[PDB]
Amino acid sequence: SLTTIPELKDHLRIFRPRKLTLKGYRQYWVVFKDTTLSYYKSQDEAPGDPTQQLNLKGCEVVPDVNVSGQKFCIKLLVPSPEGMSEIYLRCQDEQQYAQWMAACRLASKGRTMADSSYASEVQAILAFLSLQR
Repeated sequence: SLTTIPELKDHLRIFRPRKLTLKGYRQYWVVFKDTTLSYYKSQDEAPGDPTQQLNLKGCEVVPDVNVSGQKFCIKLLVPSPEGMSEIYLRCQDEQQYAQWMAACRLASKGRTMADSSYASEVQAILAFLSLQR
């Protein structure tokens, strides 16, 4: 009948290396559903004007972490028919990094946030971060 699917929605800071127009980290409104990440400039522009969307299934997920430096970065390496796209996500705190990273790591494997091991994945990441500090 009625079902409910989990999503992530928040503002993240994003950098795109190989976009040959100059642009560093911008705060965008970013939404994660199923195994696809979509980022937008503004909330009003959600959901049907995607500045960028990408299916993370099959991609490389590179953690880029320095807890003492308040660096919570996720590097997504997405293959394409014309080479690799890179998408760098910077989160605001440890909780946000844990949710967003758990989601990216599962999605890379084709598993969604509905998979029963997503919660233990978040909590596992939080533990990781908390013990480094």
